[PDB]
Amino acid sequence: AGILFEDIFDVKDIDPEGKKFDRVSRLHCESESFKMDLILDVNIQIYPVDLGDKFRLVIASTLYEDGTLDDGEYNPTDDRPSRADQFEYVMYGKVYRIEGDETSTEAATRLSAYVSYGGLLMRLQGDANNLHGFEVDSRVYLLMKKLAF
Amino acid sequence: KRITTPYMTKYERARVLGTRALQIAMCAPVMVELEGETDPLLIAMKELKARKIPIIIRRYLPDGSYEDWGVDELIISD
Amino acid sequence: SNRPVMGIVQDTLTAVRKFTKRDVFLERGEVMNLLMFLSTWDGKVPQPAILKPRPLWTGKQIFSLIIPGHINCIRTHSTHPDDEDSGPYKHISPGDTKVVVENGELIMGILCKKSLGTSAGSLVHISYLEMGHDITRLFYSNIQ
Amino acid sequence: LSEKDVDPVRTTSNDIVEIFTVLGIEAVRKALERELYHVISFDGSYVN
Amino acid sequence: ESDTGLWLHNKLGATDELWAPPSIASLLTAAVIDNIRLCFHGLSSAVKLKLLLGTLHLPRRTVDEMKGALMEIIQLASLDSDPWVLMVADILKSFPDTGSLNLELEEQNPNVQDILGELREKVGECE
Amino acid sequence: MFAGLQDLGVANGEDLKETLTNCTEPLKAIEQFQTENGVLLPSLQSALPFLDLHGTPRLEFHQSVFDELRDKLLERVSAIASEGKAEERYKKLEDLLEKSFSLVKMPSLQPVVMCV
Amino acid sequence: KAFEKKFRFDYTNERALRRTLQEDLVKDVLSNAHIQNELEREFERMREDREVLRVIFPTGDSKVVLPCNLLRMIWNAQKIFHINPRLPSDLHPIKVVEGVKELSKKLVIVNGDDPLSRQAQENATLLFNIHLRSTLCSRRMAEEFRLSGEAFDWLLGEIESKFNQAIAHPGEMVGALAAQSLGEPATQMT
Amino acid sequence: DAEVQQECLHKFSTRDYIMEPSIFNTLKRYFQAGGSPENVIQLLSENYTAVAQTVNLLAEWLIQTGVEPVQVQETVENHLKSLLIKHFDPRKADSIFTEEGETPAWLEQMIAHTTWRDLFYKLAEAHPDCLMLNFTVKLISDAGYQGEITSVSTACQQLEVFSRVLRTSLATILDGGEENLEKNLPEFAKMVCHGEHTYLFAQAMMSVLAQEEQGGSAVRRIAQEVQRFAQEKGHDASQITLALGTAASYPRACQALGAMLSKGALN
Repeated sequence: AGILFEDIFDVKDIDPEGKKFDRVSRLHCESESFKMDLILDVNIQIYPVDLGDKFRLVIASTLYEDGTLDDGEYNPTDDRPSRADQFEYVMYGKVYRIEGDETSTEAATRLSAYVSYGGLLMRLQGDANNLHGFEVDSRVYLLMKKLAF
Repeated sequence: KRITTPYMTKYERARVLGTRALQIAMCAPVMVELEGETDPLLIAMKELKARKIPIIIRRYLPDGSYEDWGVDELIISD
Repeated sequence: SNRPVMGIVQDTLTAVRKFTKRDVFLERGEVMNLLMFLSTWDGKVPQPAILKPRPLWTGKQIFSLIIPGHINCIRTHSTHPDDEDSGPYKHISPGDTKVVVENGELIMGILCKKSLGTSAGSLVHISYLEMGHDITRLFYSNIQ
Repeated sequence: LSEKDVDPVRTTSNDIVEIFTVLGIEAVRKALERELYHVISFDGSYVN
Repeated sequence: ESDTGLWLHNKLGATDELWAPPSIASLLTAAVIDNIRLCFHGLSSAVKLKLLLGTLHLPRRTVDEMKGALMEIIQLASLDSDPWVLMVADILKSFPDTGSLNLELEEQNPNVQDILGELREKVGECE
Repeated sequence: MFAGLQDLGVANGEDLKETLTNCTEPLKAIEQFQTENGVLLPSLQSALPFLDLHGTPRLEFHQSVFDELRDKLLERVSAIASEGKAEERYKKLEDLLEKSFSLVKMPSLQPVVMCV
Repeated sequence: KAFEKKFRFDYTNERALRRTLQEDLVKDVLSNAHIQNELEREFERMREDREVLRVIFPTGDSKVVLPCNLLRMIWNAQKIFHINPRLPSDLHPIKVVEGVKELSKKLVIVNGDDPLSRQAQENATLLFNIHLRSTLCSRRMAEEFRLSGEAFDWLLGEIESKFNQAIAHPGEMVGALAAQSLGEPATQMT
Repeated sequence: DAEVQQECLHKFSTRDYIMEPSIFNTLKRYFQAGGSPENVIQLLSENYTAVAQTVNLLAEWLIQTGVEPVQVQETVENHLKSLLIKHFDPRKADSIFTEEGETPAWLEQMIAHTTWRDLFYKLAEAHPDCLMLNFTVKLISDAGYQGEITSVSTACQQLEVFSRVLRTSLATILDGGEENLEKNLPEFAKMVCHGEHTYLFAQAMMSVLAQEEQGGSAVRRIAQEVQRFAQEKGHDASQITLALGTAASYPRACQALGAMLSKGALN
């Protein structure tokens, strides 16, 4: 499958420090089941979002259901089944930092995975139990889909 | 019992390449198998890479003593 | 003064600062047009930063192809706030400062003369120290 | 330097000839180096 | 809702903080407490305490509109084994009626009586 | 091997042998004899079980106390060599040698006499 | 206190060691007394170098100029071998100690075995050796960089290669360089 | 009975085995073997190294130097506490308490000491399931030294403990005065505002006393300072304060005051 993390979020806030850039918006979104915070940058111009919106967020290691682990070069002419068929907003980036509440002796209970989609940043901050598919310097898909509920 | 640096100074490399190129330009035999290059600078550079230049550098110490180093003996930077 | 003497100047510098901003997006046609100008390009089109609803690349994503080898460098942008490094968001900059280059790929930050100019430990200086001089010459030409 | 309550260790004089006559040739060398560094790095530049 | 007990425990079960978690009022409404009332005997002491303390921060109109379920939750909190939940329910039972705190802490709380007495003695001693 | 403890009035191995020879029930003799001979620390009586619950012998306990106190005595005799007025410290050293030379041969308390 | 707690590398706590090193190595660094003697000697040398720096550098200005950018090369080593600074590594600290010691012998500025020559060589690379020891510490390699054995060997080779290219080339006209480099900024000051 | 003799000689052959309180039984078993005690006598005369005599000598020697015996006593007690914390086995301790049939005196001996009390507290922390450790904690509580069990800010989540510590800190503040305003008030505020339950109890009790003016202005001042410290920390304590006062009797005005004080602005 290649599903690293999946949950439902609802956007608690938009860019609080002011609109730094015209076409990109900061989203402070918060979870429902696993109770982990999310900081995301989205292209507001082509995928508009508003306050209170809920969406399904599915971080995946690959777009292909069989997990063939594509090389990572743009080949639009591909007829294979993909996850992006049932999602609206899809970005591809790589994870570049994992923090934690590690001590010198005990292990970590809270992690915070940082991923960059070519500039657009996302921090997923939650309990360490759900963040184990994230290894630094690995490619990751976003696969975000707004919910009508 | 040589005491100077085992590396090749940039100035040694420059003068060695120039001299070998001039020699090759005057019908001197080539010490490396040519693959089809005709510019004497390139041939001299290829020889230096192969360490087949038939030149020894005489380094002069301040005290008046000198010591001789074969090009292949001393380390090439490039 | 063990620093570079050649850098990126004038409108090339202005446009590289306007080109690596967070909200710069390119469609496939303009990406192909730009990739036509890389001498060191390997011929592989990078996966777009956005795949749906439209394939869009980003300025940083295109710039990372210019950056030679696997170069690691960290700088700060000219207008980087001082108080940002204290509070939260230290590694996720609200203002897109804190230039970070990892494995020769631009992860975050806006490039200005503090990173592409003639300063100690700038990006071109790191390129000259790590790679040779030929590769840095190619770096200059490709950026321009 | 001989005045009381005056540090005879840190007190300098910005003048190279006077320092040469009072303290010596190594002191004048160090003071000259410091003076050149001050006059060159004053603009904020750097010379190795 | 769909297993609202886990939802309450995970939204509000920040046991590290004994404080009121943010937006406690927004997490509660008529229906939320209406579902809490029949599942008040399964959740932990920390989640219960956070719910009880946040019931104070609810706006007065919201408290008055759905005050019966608040009375039910407070009563079920008074029957709790944890003495803190007993004390908090005793304090809270006076909110739906008037709004000020229940000043009648004297019943079934001898520690409150001891602290009140010795504080009163020290206050009279240092007037 | 108790050459010198006879001067302090300390019951020795020969006394242990004669008590074991003139013993009626072993518990009485052994317990009383070595408990009066044991370290008379009021709180020590509670520490004894916990040491041997894992099976670790209390000999390790006593040897650890011995080694720590040996470090302490070396440090204190060095301090005596360093601190104190000449006359008082010399008189203290003389008296302490006079009352500690009974165990000079023993390698256990040898550093005491040797440093003094 | 901060210098001690950041460079000592205690070998007494066992939870931290298994957090940072593989189990095959924690017993080695816990049992052998020779290893602990080596580590204590390394730390004492580090403290002596600290005092030497403090008498060379009053006013506490730590901005120095040195040949090899050690931290950047450590970052390069981390990224080349995919170190993953989250799992315990396989790097025996005595390997770090011996590697630093044997690297220090190869970076020769003054060539010779004469006592005068040895003293000159030691004084020439004193500052860089101090920096190298303060960076490639066993503890810093064990908790901050997490480099593996292969990465460390590559790093030693890299430092040796980079230093030898910084040596002044004989025949260089340093006088003309100094004169030009002092005159040129003179034209651009008010 | 030859193997019993061999076991006895093996146990005794270790040096310093004479100080073992267990030896009784072992040596008693040797008396059960019927063999010649010559081996036991010779081994025991070879194992003792005068450990108790060493301790007495060390005591007299340290007293002679001039250094007070308090330092060496606390050093010895810390070493003993390290040994007891490291080598504590709950199972055999429980077995001994069950087999003895009566509460030991030696437990009472280490009840009446502070260092041993902290030893027992840290053992119970490390060995919560040790039933004799719980019995020891019960006996410590019985002896009347309940103050040393975790209190102040560490264990203020318990009802009697929190109420007692809050009452003592309030008495300390009131014995403080104007000079003690800057020092003790943050100390009290950080332990009353550690939670909304403790803060709720504190503020309710302040409001109950505030109905009395016979010096209750001091309690009102303490409550106001606690309120402002809580706001400094990040509390939304204005709603709590409105719950304290009669202002909640006017729901419109109380809600408006809550609005302005959560916003913090004059609307």
